[PDB]
Amino acid sequence: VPYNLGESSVDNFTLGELLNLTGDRDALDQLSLMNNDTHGSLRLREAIASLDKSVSPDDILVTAGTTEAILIYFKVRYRSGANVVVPVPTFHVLYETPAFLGYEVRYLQLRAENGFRIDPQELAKLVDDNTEVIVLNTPQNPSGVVCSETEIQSIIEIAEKHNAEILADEHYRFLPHILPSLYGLSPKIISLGSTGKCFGCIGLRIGWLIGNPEIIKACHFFKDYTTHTVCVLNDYIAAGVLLHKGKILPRYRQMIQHNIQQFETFIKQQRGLIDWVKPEAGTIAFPFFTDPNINSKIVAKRLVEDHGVLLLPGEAFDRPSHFRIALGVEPSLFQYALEKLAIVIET
Amino acid sequence: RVPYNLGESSVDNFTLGELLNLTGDRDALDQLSLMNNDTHGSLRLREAIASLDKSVSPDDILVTAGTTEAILIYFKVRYRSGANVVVPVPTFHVLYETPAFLGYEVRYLQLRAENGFRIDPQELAKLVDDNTEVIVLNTPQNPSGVVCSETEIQSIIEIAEKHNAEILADEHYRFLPHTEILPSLYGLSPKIISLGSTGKCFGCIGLRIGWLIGNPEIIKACHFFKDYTTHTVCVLNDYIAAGVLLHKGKILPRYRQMIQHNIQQFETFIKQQRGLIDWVKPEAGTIAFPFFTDPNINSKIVAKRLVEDHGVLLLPGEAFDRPSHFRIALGVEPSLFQYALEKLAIVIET
Ligand SMILES: [Mg+2]
Ligand SMILES: [Mg+2]
Ligand SMILES: [Mg+2]
Repeated sequence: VPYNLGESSVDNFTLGELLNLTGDRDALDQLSLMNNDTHGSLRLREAIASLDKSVSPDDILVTAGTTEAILIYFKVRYRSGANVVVPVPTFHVLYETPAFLGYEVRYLQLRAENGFRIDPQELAKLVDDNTEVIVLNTPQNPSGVVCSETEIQSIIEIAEKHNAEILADEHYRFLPHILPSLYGLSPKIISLGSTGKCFGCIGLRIGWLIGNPEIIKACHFFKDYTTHTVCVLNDYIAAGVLLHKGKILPRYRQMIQHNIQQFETFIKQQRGLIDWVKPEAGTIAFPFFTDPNINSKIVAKRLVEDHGVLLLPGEAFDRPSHFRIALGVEPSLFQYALEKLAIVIET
Repeated sequence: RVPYNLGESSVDNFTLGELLNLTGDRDALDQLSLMNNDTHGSLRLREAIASLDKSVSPDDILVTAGTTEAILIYFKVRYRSGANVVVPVPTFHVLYETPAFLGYEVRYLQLRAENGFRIDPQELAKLVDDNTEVIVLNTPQNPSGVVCSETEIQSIIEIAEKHNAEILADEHYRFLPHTEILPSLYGLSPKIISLGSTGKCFGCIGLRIGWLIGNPEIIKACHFFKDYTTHTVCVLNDYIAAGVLLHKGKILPRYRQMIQHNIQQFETFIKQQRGLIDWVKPEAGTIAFPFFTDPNINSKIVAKRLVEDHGVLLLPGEAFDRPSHFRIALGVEPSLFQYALEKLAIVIET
C-alpha cells in the first residue's frame, strides 16, 4: 500500500543514501566474506558500547536482529516449570517465543486508562521464584510510553527479590520525543538494542544483547544453532550508522514531532472521538476510539481498501478500540492518512 | 585466527570487492531499499535458486540466514513428542545437535571408512521406525566428501516412504563436483526437503544465505516460524547471493581447479607417506577426511603440534569421533595446501 502507517520502523534509507551519511562505502569492498567475529565485529561492539558508560565491548553479543537475541536468551534461561512475565500490549515475539520454548507466560495487562504504565503491586502479584524473566519493553511498542525511574526501580526490586532477570527491550531508546540504557542499573538486567527501527535500516538485520559474561557465553554458544554469525557487511554498515547517529536521528526526531503535533490537531478535530496516551519515545503511537462500540478492524479495513492507507488495528494487540500508527513517516503521508481517516470516521 | 587455517569447510573466501568484480552487482547495491526484504527471499534470488533444477520452482524456496537457520526451523516445525531423527555420522554437528536441543531422540548411523563412508540400506532400515520423522541425508558429505550413489538414494527413499519419514537433504556442496553442479535431490521423491547455500562453495560463507526447498505446506510452516528466528534476511546479502548464483560460471571453475590440484597434491602426499596416510577419496565438495593407518598416533596431538610449530590448522577427527582421521580443506590455494602437507610430514617424521 502506498500509505503504510502500520509498521514500527521509520522510513528506510536506500543503501546508497545510508553510505552517503556514514562514509563507509569505500571500506566495504575490502571487507572479507569469511565468517564475522562470532560476537560481532569489534567496530560494531565498540560503537554499541560507546552509547553507555555501563557497557563495555565485551558485554555485547551481536545477533541477526533482536528477534534472534530474544530467541537465544529465552532458550538459555529456560528450565522446566519456569514462567515469564510479559507486559502486554507489546511486540508479539516477546511472549510468543517464550511460549514456543515451553515457558508459562504470565501477562501483565497494560491499559490506556492507566497510561499503559506498570503498577508495581500488580507485577509483584505475577512474579514468583519460578519467574525467570520479566520482560521490560521501554520505550513501549505500540504505546510509546517510557517507564519512569521509579517504575524501573520498583521492577528492579521485585526482580532482585525473586532472582528474576529483566529483559529490557530498548529498541526505541534512540528516538526520545538518546535514552540511557538500563544495563547498568541492576545485575539482573539484560538489555536488547538494535539499529533497525530507529535509523531507517530495519533490513540490515542487526541487533544486540548486553549481559554479564555468563549469559553472553551461554547465548554465544546457542547462537551456533540459529544463524552462527551475522554478515560482516551488515555488521560494518550498522556500526557506521551508530557512529554517525547525529546525521540520522535528529532528522527522524523532527519528523516524529511534526507527526505528533499533526495527530494532536487531529485529536482536537475529532472532538473526543479519538484519544491517546501521548507517546514519550519511539516510532509509534497507540491511539484509540473513545467509543466502546466502534471496532478499529472495520475502520482500518475501509481505510486501506478505499484509500490505500494502512493502520495496524488494535486486535493485533488484543485492544480492539486501539490502532497503531507509524510516526516516522514523511509528515505529508501522515497528514494524508489522517485526512482519509477523518473521511472514514465521518461516514 | 591462525593464518594457515585448513580446518574449515568453506573455500577461500573473497573480499566483497573481489566478489562484486565477478558478479557485476556493485552499482545496483546503492539503489536497494533497506526496508524489510521479501520474507521468502527476493524473487531474484529464488528464481536464481530455482533455475538450478527443473524440479524446483521459485515458490518452493524459503531463503534463510544460512542453512543453520533452515535446519532449526525445519526440525522445529516437524517436531512432536516421541519423534526420532536418523542422522548418519560423522556429519555437520548442527544436523544432529539441533534436533537434540529440540527434544528429538537422535539415532546415529555410524558412517565408516572401511565401508567408504557409504550408507548401508540394511543398517538404515534397522534405525528407522514409525516414530522416525526425519532422515538426514548430507550429500556431498561433510567431512568425507562422499556422494551418495543412485542406488543408495533410492534405498533411503524406500525406507523413508515405507515409514513416512521425511528426508532432509543437505546439498550444501552440490556446487563442487570433482557436470557443472550435482543435481538436486528435491524432485526425486515427495518426502525430500532440500537445503542449499552459496556459502561453502562460492567463497562467501559470511553472507549468511541459505535456503530450504520443500512442498508448499512445509514452506508455509517454516516461513511462519522464521518470524521467531530472524524474520527476514538482509536485502543486500539476498541481492549479492543471487548474483553469485547467476554468475556461478565466473566463480566455481577457479575453486574446482584449486580442489583438484590439491586432491592431486594429497595423492602425491599419500604415496610419499608409503601407507601411513590413507583416505576415502572425496567425490565432491570442499573437504577431505584422510586418516592415519597407524592405530597408535592420535590425530589431535598431531594437529596440536602442527598448529603450534607451523601455524597450520587441521581439524582433528575427534571433532567427529574419528580419532585416526583429520579434516583438511581442499578449497585453499594449492601453494598453501602444499605448505601444509610439507609441514604435516615434518610433524609426522618426529
Ligand atoms: Mg561504554
Ligand atoms: Mg527462579
Ligand atoms: Mg527450476
